[PDB]
Amino acid sequence: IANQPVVIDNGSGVIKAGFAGDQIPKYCFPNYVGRPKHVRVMAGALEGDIFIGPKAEEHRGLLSIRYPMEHGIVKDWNDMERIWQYVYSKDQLQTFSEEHPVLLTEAPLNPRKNRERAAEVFFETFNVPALFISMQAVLSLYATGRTTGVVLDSGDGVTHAVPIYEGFAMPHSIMRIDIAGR
Amino acid sequence: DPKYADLPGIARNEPDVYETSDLPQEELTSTSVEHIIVNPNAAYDKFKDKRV
Ligand SMILES: Nc1ncnc2c1ncn2[C@@H]1O[C@H](COP(=O)(O)OP(=O)(O)O)[C@@H](O)[C@H]1O
Repeated sequence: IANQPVVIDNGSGVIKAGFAGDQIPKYCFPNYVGRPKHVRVMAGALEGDIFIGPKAEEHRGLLSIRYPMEHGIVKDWNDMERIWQYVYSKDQLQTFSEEHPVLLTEAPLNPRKNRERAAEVFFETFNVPALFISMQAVLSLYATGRTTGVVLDSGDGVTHAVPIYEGFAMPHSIMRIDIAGR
Repeated sequence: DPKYADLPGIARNEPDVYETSDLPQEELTSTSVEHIIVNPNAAYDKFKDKRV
């Protein structure tokens, strides 16, 4: 579709998102689910209460923040969809799924089920007409411009050494461990 | 007065009433407090819109 394609930097600890042409992801806020911790009393107390971003970092001590991307795998699927709606909101995208092309990224050794469930979101809830789920290591090779490189991610719940060849890694020589700084 | 004339056992020249002489907060300004006023009408109509 003739719109700027969405780039989704699926960071484990710090997820990011953006578009084409740009060098820094247009909208950045980590991967987490900040559920509330109290009950509204005064008129002025916000609602929905599962807030992300400014309210999260702002009211850290008031939001029971959890993390869906456990072992580099999202567990709060529906909540991550709503986090994408948070991105779809006036804050970050201000558009629709059906409008911009989207590009999803991935780590090596990922279960098919996650990709399938994501596609269900992407084409049923969200309805992007131009989308595919790519990798992440080859994208870092695009950044470096290198061809025969070993990519080592460093997140929160994922660590993988990806020996790539011209942007096409041996999908067997790659190793992956789902643990980091968390 | 007429009764004063009526009975004999009544003294006179009596100014019956004899009286004596007769003649005729700070910490809201305390420096360390951030003392605020409200004007409840404005803030009330302001927060009034919060349909919660
Ligand atoms: N300056 C830093 N020093 C050390 N660790 C960092 C620094 N910045 C980010 N990290 C780690 O990287 C993680 C970000 O996750 P991320 O790298 O986005 O996942 P992915 O590897 O999937 O992209 C954070 O959880 C944090 O622990």
